Amino acid sequence: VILTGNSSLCPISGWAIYSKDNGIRIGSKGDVFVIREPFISCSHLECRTFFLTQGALLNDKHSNGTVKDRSPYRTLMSCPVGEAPSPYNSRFESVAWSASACHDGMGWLTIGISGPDNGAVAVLKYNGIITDTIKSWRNNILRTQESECACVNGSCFTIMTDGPSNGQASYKILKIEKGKVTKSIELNAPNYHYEECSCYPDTGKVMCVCRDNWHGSNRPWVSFDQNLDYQIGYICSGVFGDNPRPNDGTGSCGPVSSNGANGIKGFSFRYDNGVWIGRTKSTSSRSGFEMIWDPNGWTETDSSFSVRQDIVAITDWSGYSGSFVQHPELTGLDCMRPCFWVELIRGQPKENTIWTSGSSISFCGVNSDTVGWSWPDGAELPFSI
Amino acid sequence: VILTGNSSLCPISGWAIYSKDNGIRIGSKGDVFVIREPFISCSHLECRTFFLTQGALLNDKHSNGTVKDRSPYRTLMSCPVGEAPSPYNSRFESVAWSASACHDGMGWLTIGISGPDNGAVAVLKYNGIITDTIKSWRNNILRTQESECACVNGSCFTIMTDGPSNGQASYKILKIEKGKVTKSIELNAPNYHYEECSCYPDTGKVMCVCRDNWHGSNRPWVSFDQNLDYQIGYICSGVFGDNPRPNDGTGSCGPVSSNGANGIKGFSFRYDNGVWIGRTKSTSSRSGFEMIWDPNGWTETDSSFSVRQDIVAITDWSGYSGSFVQHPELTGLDCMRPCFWVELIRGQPKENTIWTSGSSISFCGVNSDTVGWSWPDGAELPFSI
Amino acid sequence: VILTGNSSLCPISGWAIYSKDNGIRIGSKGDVFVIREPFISCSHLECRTFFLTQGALLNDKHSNGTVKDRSPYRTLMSCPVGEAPSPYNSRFESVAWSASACHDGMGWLTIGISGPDNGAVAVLKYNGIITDTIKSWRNNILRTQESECACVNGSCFTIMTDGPSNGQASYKILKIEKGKVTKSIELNAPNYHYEECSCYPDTGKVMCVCRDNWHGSNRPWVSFDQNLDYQIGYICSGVFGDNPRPNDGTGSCGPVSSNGANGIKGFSFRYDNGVWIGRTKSTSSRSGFEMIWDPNGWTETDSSFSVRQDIVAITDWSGYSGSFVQHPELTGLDCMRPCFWVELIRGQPKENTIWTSGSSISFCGVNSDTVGWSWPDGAELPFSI
Amino acid sequence: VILTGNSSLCPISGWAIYSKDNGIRIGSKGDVFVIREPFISCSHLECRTFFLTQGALLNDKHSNGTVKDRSPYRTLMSCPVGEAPSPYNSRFESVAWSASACHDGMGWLTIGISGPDNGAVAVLKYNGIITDTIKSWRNNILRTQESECACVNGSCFTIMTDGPSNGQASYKILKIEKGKVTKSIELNAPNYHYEECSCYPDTGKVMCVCRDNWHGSNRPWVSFDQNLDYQIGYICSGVFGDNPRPNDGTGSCGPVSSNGANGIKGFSFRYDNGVWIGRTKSTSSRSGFEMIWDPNGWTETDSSFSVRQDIVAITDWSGYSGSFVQHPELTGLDCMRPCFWVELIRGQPKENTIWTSGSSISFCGVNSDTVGWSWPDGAELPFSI
Ligand SMILES: *[C@@H]1O[C@H](CO)[C@@H](O[C@@H]2O[C@H](CO)[C@@H](O[C@H]3O[C@H](CO)[C@@H](O)[C@H](O[C@H]4O[C@H](CO)[C@@H](O)[C@H](O)[C@@H]4O)[C@@H]3O)[C@H](O)[C@H]2NC(C)=O)[C@H](O)[C@H]1NC(C)=O
Ligand SMILES: *[C@@H]1O[C@H](CO)[C@@H](O[C@@H]2O[C@H](CO)[C@@H](O[C@H]3O[C@H](CO)[C@@H](O)[C@H](O[C@H]4O[C@H](CO)[C@@H](O)[C@H](O)[C@@H]4O)[C@@H]3O)[C@H](O)[C@H]2NC(C)=O)[C@H](O)[C@H]1NC(C)=O
Ligand SMILES: *[C@@H]1O[C@H](CO)[C@@H](O)[C@H](O)[C@H]1NC(C)=O
Ligand SMILES: *[C@@H]1O[C@H](CO)[C@@H](O)[C@H](O)[C@H]1NC(C)=O
Ligand SMILES: [Ca+2]
Ligand SMILES: [Ca+2]
Ligand SMILES: [Ca+2]
Ligand SMILES: [Ca+2]
Ligand SMILES: [Ca+2]
Ligand SMILES: [Ca+2]
Ligand SMILES: [Ca+2]
Ligand SMILES: [Ca+2]
Ligand SMILES: [Ca+2]
Repeated sequence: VILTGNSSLCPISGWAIYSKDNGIRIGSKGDVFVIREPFISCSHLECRTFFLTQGALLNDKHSNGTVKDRSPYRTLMSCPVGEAPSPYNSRFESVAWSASACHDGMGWLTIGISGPDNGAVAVLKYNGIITDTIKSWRNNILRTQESECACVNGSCFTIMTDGPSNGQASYKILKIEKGKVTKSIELNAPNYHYEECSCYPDTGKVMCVCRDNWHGSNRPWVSFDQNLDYQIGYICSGVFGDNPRPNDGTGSCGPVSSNGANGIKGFSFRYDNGVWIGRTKSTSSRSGFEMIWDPNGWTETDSSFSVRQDIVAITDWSGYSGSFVQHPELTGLDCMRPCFWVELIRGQPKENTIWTSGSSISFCGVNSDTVGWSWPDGAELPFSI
Repeated sequence: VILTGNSSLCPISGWAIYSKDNGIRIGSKGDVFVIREPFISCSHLECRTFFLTQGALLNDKHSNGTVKDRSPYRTLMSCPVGEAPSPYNSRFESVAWSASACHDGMGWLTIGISGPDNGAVAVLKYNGIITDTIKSWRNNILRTQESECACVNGSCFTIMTDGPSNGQASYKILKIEKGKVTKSIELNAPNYHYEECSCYPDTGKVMCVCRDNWHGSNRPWVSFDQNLDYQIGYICSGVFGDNPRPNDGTGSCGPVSSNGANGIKGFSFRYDNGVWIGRTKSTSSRSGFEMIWDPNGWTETDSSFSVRQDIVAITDWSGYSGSFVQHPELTGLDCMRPCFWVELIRGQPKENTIWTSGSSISFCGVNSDTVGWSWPDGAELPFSI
Repeated sequence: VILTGNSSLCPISGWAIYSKDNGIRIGSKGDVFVIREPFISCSHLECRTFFLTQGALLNDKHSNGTVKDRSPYRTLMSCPVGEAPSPYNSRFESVAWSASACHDGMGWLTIGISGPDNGAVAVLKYNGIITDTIKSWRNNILRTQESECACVNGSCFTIMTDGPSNGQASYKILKIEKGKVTKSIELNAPNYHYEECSCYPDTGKVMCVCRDNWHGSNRPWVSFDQNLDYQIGYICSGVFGDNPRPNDGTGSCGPVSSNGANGIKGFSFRYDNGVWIGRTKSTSSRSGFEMIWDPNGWTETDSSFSVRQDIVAITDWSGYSGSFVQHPELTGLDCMRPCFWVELIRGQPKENTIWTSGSSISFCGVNSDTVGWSWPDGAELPFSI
Repeated sequence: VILTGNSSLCPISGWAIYSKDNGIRIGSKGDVFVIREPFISCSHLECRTFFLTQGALLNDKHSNGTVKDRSPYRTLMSCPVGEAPSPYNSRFESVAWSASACHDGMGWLTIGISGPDNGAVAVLKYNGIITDTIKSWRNNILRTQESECACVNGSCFTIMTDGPSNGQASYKILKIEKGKVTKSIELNAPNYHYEECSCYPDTGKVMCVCRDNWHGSNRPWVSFDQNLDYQIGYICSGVFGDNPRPNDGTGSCGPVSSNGANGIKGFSFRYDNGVWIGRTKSTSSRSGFEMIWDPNGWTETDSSFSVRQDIVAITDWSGYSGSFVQHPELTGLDCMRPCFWVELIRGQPKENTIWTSGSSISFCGVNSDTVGWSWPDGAELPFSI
């Protein structure tokens, strides 16, 4: 079965909780990896949590977070959804300090980038076998989504960036077939900035909503078809999606400069001219999380919206978030089901531990009754080491 | 295979021991979850122990019981029968502080309720994919069986309660097909109280034996067909089934008010006008466990009975108990085999630890020789943390 | 595939090492069960180590060996051959303080005996489902092989004893089909004593070599066909097989009274009128292990033998041992392959620890070059707890 | 599927990183074996890391290295590629202090040598069942590759050595079919020394590149067809491959005596008259690792080469290395893909711990962009015990 990716997003009214791994609470006693970016992705049969570890465990000296983000120890691993990430239940995927993965209906594509800042190489694997490599073309931290790539009709698609994180960089869409890059195109996107894209399939095409780290407090997006014919823009809503950001106000269909530098990985789902935005509750801190339905927020610049669903209270830490979908081949539905995950970051810099790790929660969009609450990390810091 | 559920309960003379997990003894050293309600449910292929954890391990500070029962950390997980519940051998099922699960012959249905007390939502999954949600209709702690739902002819059935635990509440039967609620009905049950139902299939219908927490020291029951045409009553026997309860005496076919407030999850099996009652040995404490065959105990109020089989000595702690069955599709038999599990609760409030957990034992009904004994938890408390 | 069991034992010249689990060395740090009787048994696809645990781990207070042997905590579990027995890699089989198991080509038969000394019940399971029970018929510690039962042509066979361990008892052969006892017969064996039988299939029949705990320092045997037509005797060799025993000398075809009380589980393989005897090296202590080929030792009473192969040095602890076979269905050979396991007992009474546990080694008989050595337990006692 | 082994080595330009297990970093906290020789071998379906352990974990007294290398505790185990080797994720293979393994397309062959120095025996298993044994013919430490054997057209091939490690010894090629030795031949190799061969299939034949521990600082090789018709030589390049070795200079097609005694397990791949050499960066210490393409280095003695790719910095410890391939049956390619693993040795004798262990990295040859870097072990020594 190759996933067709021809269905449109399911009608939904809210988000039902799908998983919670309690990774950090468990790792207080058990043998649990220090991780970041616990992104979920699914096949036609099952869903997995992928994550990066520095190959060190919680409550151990090697968790010391003074290690560079881009270290030769960092690996992409995966485990079943909702389980603490341990060396006893986790599969090895790739050596990587930046990553993506996705399933085409027949096999897993994993992308793991390692190597030096001035010449990083993405290693592509299909079913665990190396199938291609892509080397840095600007010699400045080649990097990718940190969430699932999107697959449509036997090809999978991702976005890579190379260049400054605080100025204009270079952005490419990649089309990958059975692990081999068969087409790419560079975005002609002066004055845009794309990092950490959350990309999903929709009606035979792909939509990516990303992080502008340079000068936008709204999120950039890029959409494209199977030929890589693309469109670009920013989400117009004055309900700003990045962190940090200003208070809600008048939005822009280009980058909103106020509080624009820096950011956080996030996602949104487009429905017609409306948008579901996932975002932190705080405008300044990685605290809280909420889903907002703004029925004209993709294309209109007002700050009005119609629904807010609480996910994590502003008094609790949140973190990266990303989209994942469940295809009809998996669910039996006739539409593409949107879901998202949230990383709940504990430790440095906000808290007095030697380490930084995340646990995770995830939700799927449903057209049935839901409720807002807070499902935070719950660990009591610090630990013993 | 869909399980037909048309067979009648097997003839039995007693109970043979099926499993014992020694979870707490093992958790003295190993990495074992703090758990409650270790209920068993089976498919046509295998049996699993489902349970709720606070996402915390024994011998760790996060096991501190002062965590509310209905926390955002609580999850429904499952592991193979008879194994200590560890993060290294347990599958994640649902985020949940009250739960049920059962298999229809084709896939697992799990029901996990989380959210706030005033608006809890049951997330239903079939084969791990969200298929439906049910929101609180009385805004007062929507809650369910804490043991296996019952499946007959491709539909599965459960009971949910919403409302006070110390007065009249609202009780609904749900009919669920491939994880979708296809029918429900509210019980017209003034003066009844239903919590924590133990429900099993028998001859194409379902029988549930429950807990009256309001004003009954005998157990309420509800039985229904596939259309949800129901009957209700209380077990008539003067061999009282709840805990606490009075000394055995004259029963009632309605709620027995003496020592009626409070209670414990339990079960019973009806055979004609007779009943197999599982109950604690103490009338005041959650201590001991025994099976009693009262050949007229379903419909008659005398305190006479004919067989007692010891399961746990009165000098050892017991706890919740529930029914599970093994269908002909699993066993090759021509009848529905009754089994039960018992939770052996250690820690608070009866013991001086920061935590409360249970281990489990289980037994199956056989028409061959058996013996009474005591198979208690066996852990020596307190632990280190 | 049902195993035919019609082949005769393979011609062999010696024993090649098959496994070593290093369980106790590993359990110095890892989470490893305290176990006894690590017996191996195989299907047509794989081999497993079965074992009894008190549901406690090494380096923990619950390993305190003052617990009765026959406790309600004892369980029969299994794990893959050669792996340390941990709660993370072990399957639960049965609640049991005496056990046997074997595979008929279609499913696993497990037999676990629990309950009180005066009324123990063996629970039989086939594919994990209870299929029969057998209750004590002399009310005096019903007990069985502690090694694999033997299967021939769709039936499996075992020996149970009930009665004194220091005088005449009662011995029965059981024939079991898909987990159900279909025939049994009591041995007419005045002045014999049978415990802890090691039974293997050979040419459509079964041979058991056992432990006389009453008054024999040679080993009793019983052989029988599928109808339970049986023969009994003792191994005639003056190379005495039990522990304790006298120095080698003139044997007897009945029980050898010198040093006859007490014993150890062991095994031997009959070839024509000759015998391979596995035995401790010490006549008085459970120390060392060796395989002896005595070409007339089944029926002749001299103390001459022709081959000795060292297995464990006399300076290292040994313990229980038993036979297992690999059938043609597994191996592809045209003969029945004999193997054996040895339990290497550490701790009490010989050593200053609170616990007693065994690790294991195993060997298979080959007709190719082999070597004698010592493969002892290797743990450094005591541990920390 | 039997692997044909008829394809030729893939064209490559460099090495892409395939795995890194961080075993020692993880073992600082988790339950991880002390291991050596973590060699990779693949089937038509998956790849595994095989290794030898002393049956002891990191951070435990049993890791005390003073245990002889050739102990009765040493076992060959395997785990998935890239996972820390733990008792909870590792399969038992053989009792062994020297080993090989490889898959023929239908099943795993493992070879494990144990026993005394004067009479060691190789136990061969196919699909885990003993199929043959080979006893020492010179009575002086029978020993084998410590990396994967090579399979071609349903036969698998290995090299064993028996005799001195510091003078002339005896070297045999074995041809093994379904775990049975069907042919062997002794190398007529006066003045050669072969240990620890790294052997791979190429165009229906096998090439082995080995370690001369007697008097060669270049590497000996032996190649042979399916009939065991062989050729022998040494790698001619003045880019010397062993450790220790002299500075690069004029090579020889026979053993280079300068710094020739001692050595390290390593590998090289022949392409026409050229060679990819993997070697330590230091000439005196087991430090660093690099791949060197010398386009005439198989047959010509100059010290010129054309490509160097860094793998481990000279400031970090390396260790043994070996070849493994991925056959077309696994990859879908039309050529035989070369890969290699490196063992990163920590502890004694270079570091102040009681133990010695390695972690691993591995790379596969690709004809696409790659990059040099350093991917060292990363553990901070000493540990607690
Ligand atoms: C398991 O959970 C239990 C419930 O949370 C814990 O019990 C609680 O422990 C805390 C200690 O932090 C205690 O807090 C208050 O104790 C005093 C009230 O009786 C009060 O004087 C304290 O106030 C002082 O200290 C705090 C610092 O935390 C300052 O903010 C104040 O300014 C002041 O200096 C404090 O508020 C709780 O009373 C107690 N709760 C209950 C319900 O008993 C257990 O400690 C925990 N067990 C384990 C083993 O960890
Ligand atoms: C890892 O293994 C190493 C090798 O086994 C250990 O080193 C050995 O430690 C032992 C201590 O038991 C030591 O034993 C002898 O030490 C003296 C010789 O130099 C000698 O005086 C001792 O004799 C005395 O003590 C013994 C009791 O054991 C009595 O029998 C005697 O009567 C006398 O009172 C003793 O024989 C070894 O010398 C030493 N071996 C070597 C080769 O250096 C390490 O201890 C171990 N490391 C860890 C961390 O455990
Ligand atoms: C962590 O690493 C940094 C940099 O190497 C060092 O300065 C610091 O002391 C370390 N902290 C701990 C707790 O080991
Ligand atoms: C073990 O148990 C016995 C009997 O209960 C007791 O006497 C002894 O003190 C215990 N030992 C330890 C170390 O706990
Ligand atoms: Ca920004
Ligand atoms: Ca709007
Ligand atoms: Ca009550
Ligand atoms: Ca009655
Ligand atoms: Ca531990
Ligand atoms: Ca005896
Ligand atoms: Ca003789
Ligand atoms: Ca050398
Ligand atoms: Ca050259």
